Amino acid sequence: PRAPRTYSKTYSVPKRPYESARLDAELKLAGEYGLKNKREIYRIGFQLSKIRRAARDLLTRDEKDPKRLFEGNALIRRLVRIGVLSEDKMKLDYVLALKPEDFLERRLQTQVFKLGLARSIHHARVLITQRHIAVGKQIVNIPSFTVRLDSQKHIDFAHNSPYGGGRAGRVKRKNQGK
Amino acid sequence: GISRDSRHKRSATGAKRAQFRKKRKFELGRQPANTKIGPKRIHSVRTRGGNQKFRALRVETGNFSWGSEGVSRKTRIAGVVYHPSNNELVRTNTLTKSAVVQIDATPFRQWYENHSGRLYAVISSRPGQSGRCDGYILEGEELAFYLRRLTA
Amino acid sequence: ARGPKKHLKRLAAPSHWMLDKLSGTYAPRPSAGPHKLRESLPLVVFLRNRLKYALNGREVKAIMMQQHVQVDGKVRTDTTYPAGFMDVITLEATNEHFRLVYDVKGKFAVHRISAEEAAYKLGKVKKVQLGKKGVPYVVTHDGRTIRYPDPLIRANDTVKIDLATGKIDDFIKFDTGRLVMVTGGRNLGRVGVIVHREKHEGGFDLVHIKDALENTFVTRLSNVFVIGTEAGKPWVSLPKGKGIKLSISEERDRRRAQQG
RNA sequence: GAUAAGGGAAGUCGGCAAAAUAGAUCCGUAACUUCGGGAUAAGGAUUGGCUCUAAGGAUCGG
RNA sequence: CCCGUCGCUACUACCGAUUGAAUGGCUUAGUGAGGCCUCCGGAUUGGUUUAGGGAACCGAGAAGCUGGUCAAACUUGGUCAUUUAGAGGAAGUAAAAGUCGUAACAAGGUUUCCGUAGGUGAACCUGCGGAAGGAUCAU
RNA sequence: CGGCACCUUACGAGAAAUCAAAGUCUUUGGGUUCUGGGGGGAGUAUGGUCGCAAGGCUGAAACUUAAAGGAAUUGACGGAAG
RNA sequence: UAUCUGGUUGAUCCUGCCAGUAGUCAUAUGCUUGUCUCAAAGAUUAAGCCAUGCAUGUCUAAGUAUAAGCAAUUUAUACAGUGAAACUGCGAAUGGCUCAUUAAAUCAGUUAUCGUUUAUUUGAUAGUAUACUUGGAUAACCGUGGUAAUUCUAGAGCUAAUACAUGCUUAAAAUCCCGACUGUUUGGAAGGGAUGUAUUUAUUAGAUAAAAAUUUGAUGAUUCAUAAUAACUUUUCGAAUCGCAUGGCCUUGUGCUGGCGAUGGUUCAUUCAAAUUUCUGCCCUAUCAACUUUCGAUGGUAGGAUAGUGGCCUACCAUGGUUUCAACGGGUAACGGGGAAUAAGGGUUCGAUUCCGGAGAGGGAGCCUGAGAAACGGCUACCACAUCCAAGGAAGGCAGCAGGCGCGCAAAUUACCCAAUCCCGACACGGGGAGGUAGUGACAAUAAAUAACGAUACAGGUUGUAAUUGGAAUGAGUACAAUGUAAAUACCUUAACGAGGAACAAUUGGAGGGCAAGUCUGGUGCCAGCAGCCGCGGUAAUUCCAGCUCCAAAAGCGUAUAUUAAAGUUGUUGCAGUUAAAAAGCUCGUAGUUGAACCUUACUUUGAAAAAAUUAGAGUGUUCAAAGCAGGCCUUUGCUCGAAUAUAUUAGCAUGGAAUAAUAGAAUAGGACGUUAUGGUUCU
Repeated sequence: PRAPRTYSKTYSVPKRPYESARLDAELKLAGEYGLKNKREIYRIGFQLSKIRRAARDLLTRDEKDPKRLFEGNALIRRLVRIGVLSEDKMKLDYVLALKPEDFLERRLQTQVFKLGLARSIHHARVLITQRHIAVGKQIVNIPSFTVRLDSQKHIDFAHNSPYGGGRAGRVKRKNQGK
Repeated sequence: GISRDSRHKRSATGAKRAQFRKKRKFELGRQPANTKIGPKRIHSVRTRGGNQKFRALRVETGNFSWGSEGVSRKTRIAGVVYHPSNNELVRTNTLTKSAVVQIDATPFRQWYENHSGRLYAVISSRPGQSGRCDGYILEGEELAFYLRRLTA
Repeated sequence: ARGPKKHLKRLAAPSHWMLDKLSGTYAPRPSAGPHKLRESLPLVVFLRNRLKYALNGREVKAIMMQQHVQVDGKVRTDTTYPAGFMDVITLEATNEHFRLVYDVKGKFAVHRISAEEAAYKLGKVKKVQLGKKGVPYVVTHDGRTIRYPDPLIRANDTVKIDLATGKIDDFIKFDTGRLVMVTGGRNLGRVGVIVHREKHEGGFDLVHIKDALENTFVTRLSNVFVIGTEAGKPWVSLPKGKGIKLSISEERDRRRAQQG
């Protein structure tokens, strides 16, 4: 038959379902960033856990190793490129010191809210889901779209959105047309 | 069908090997020809790859070579007189390789003139393969050994 | 099983064809021909996946059925014809000539050549022995048999075939210092000079080859193809990159500078 | 004293009487056992005539 | 606190006359389909082809036939393996704490335990030799 | 020097009783043999093997159960002592 | 994330298990279910049984055309275009399915064929000592038929070939044999035969260590390639074939010559293959310790058979071969492997299943054709099932696709298509249930709605809500349309419609502890029940049945089994054995393991190898992501980075090092050097 298509899980659940300290930390962090559920935190923890695993593996290797230099520089460059890691912490020792709030800072919902296009973070999420926000000249309706630094300045309302120069929406057109 | 595979046998340690696969055509076998002496009758057999083999069922004459003079003539053969494998073949006059036969001496005599009427020969051909009973003439120590074995 | 196989699953195809996983279940099974199955490039792959002149197999079949494609100076209409190493493909309708030479990355480069260079090819002598009527002959790497060779020709040499008469123009003796391309292993596509040949009777002879960057590697003698009389003097045009192997970090730096 | 279609102990107190087996070579041989047996256990194959082949010895001669 | 016969109920496994039964594999022996090879065979059917009525003699060649070879399948016997019936016998566990006693835990009222051998409704008792995990690290 | 032991301490070990080994064992590796994997069923059944026999060696499963057990503390009790 | 917590007691510290907890490319099942992408699916039990339909056919200018087929009169009165039927060629041995058997068997890595067969593809290769071109069958076809019945076929009348069976055409020499005559110092010769290539023998070349008294190939290795001599052969084949163009020379002839192609053909080489084959490596079991050898078991000699090696088989002859370093036997709810789950490391469990290798088509066995089959969508026979019958007979093989029954805890449509991927055929054109597309599909995976923002009123600390008041936004859904596609569906775009209880209403399990969340209200009263465990329940139950409230995860949540972690409760890393379970009663002792110091290998480094897929990982805005291997450039009659790389690991190969650990050496010297030491015996 045809070749298999690869797929993988993007999260992992905690081993202890009920732990007040972890439940409160997750709920507080979800309330701060307007997340729908805990799986988006499991996803962030999973991808940071594998970034850390890669960094740990390179850090156990000797310095000046060609492989350590190549994949470590690629991973650091990617993290600076995606804005999670600051420009003054390119040492592969601060990657282990990285935290989930660094990744949650770079979400589209967070950047739109911090750019003022929405009243609150939940208004930011509904603005994204309702196809009003465009990054560059492309409409993005995924709240978890991680905004790069070079894409940061091009976040604005979609040109065909009611809030961005488009025609009036269904409700307004129904009201003003009567 | 007769086959050559070692699957039917048991291992060196004695273990009875189980049934692995059914018999394959690419290892078959066929019956011995048992060449006799009589009017030249050969049957061609369709072998693997499109080749052809010629069973010598019975033959009368084949070419025999005198090694000392480098001369090969087609001459009659009387019968097989000594066979290291089986004496039943000697008794029933079955022509196979390594079998001592007696040949008509007239062509070798006539060549000798131009340059007991039956000469000994050893068939080197494989009649069950090619259909020819071709051999050479005993001379020297080979001759002495076979004559000692024949007379006893 | 009961006879020769006629299909090739896409996942089981040679990796240097660079076929995609999801384009289908099967891959083109190369026909019998001058080159081995694993070391060849079918014309459907060359004309559709590499040059992208044809968009699909119906078009490659229409192209070849209009008599456009010639390999080594003869018209081929077999869509699965096994084109291989050093073969010359000429499409005079588009006025294009290609030579199939490995690049240092292990794949068949798209290396265009002039018609004058497309008028010949090189072949590695595999064996010298006597034919019928006691006539010696040479077998090259693409299965060619050339009669009445130069009595100095021995195994592992390379001859230059006129490719229009099938005769031998001239040859190169196998010796220290000759330019070589590797035709097998993980050093596929690399070009260098012989420094020292280490023999192993009853086994596989090993050849030590030095890169243009003074990198030394060892490979089996069966993977060595002489392409020039000395360093920097190949008998065929080399593909882009000149057979110099760069580390992955150096390649990353070069691509970054080239793209900005 | 013999033989007998089909059945095969239905006869009779009861297989009484008769039948069946039977020499030799080769194969194979259970429970149990006091380890000695049971054992020819049970159960199978072969056997003529003729023409051959092979093996097995004695006395002399260094 | 606790041990055990005995009585009732339920469940599990074991032994057990029945030369018990059933299913599957391997195999001795007998019979043996079919194909293949070989040996003859020679329906008819062409002429090496010759003939003033035609006498021939050459080839191909079907059925069939002889002897071998591979060998399906059936019957009998042996053996292995897995399920399963069984009068009766002897256990184990659970339930309730029904009867009889009080063997053990205190020197448990005969110190206890181990090996062995007898005896006895039952726990158990007794002999012989050990142990302290003793009720003595000691005169 | 070799033995049979003993007295004190605990650097150290151990759940503790205690231990000159039961120490040098999460700072885990000197060499080597045997045995156990919750309690029962059970050293039972079956097969094998040794034995004159008694029995010995090897040795299950079905089923059942939430503990059984080790060392020590306080109390209660003793037909034990002061 | 290298984690633990509840349960033995009046209370304590332990051993230890039971219970809790999380994942599963791990299956089933319950409740529930809005969106996008991706996508498994009658393996498990029964390799149990199958109705029906389909799944393998095929023609170019180029094999054979008098279809009484179509079409037009045209460069054509031999045919000539197109083209059924048949004969011929090729394919049908690929693919697809399944995992019953199978434990040195398959398989993996690594080897060998100087031990063989090989259609086809691609190169070479053939002047060999009636010719203006040989025969007679046969199909289709016409018309007589028999049977109830089948892809049954028989008589009669035709006719063809690249079918079948036969056959010449040719260089120039040269060489060899026999040899009348002749020369007569050993020569010359008329006349007869033979030369290419295949077969089968026998005998010769096929050389190659360096000065004095003309050739000869390869290999690590050959009796190799090849040549020569003497013969042999129910004598192999060295084109009686087919299409397009029609050219050149004139000694005015249907004269002599010739261009591109089809197909075919011998041998060698190549390629696609096949078959054997070296080394090392497989789960449980000793309640399997000896097995193999009648009637092949191990080896020797000769033969037969094979494509070939080989006890593969036969004849004769020896008594060998394996084994406690586990042979042999038994079991497997066993195809092997790439791989999958979980995992600090080491490990444990799984692998029917997308790829490779093997085997099979109800169970056996035997075969034809063919290069290739012991083939089953081929045949013959038996056994078991099973279909029609007029009972005379005939026909079967879904572990292919779909579909039906059974079995079960367990698994979908008797759909569309050759458009993509490729395969087959005489082939640009036909065919392909291979494959693709859609249907069913909560197996798993990715992303992601169920609302958002103001004002009052209050409470509240310059702002978070709790309610009743507004105006905005939107997709689920429906749809013109375009895109998509073979045609559709769906996705994506997009006119018009589409939200206040925005009823367009989120569920599954729980609230004593473990374990997050009630000592609230009502009901029962050791009942009903809950409860993985401890326990709760006998009239104010924090535990049952309900209402309210609350907790966890959420388009998912719960339950069962297996497995992994937890489990240092399998312990090599890494357990315990005085008393919790566990040192044999005590010594000897073989295999095994380990062995004081001192001056051939093993080990270790590097290289080559370990298929693709999978894993890790570089690049790359699929709108993000899972993924994919794409893509990017001022908009291009074109320019242009890519598709890395690691890891594999036992066995084999090459290499450097000589510690560590083995092994050998000169004790009756049977020792080492004399390179040009002195002689003697030889061999090339």
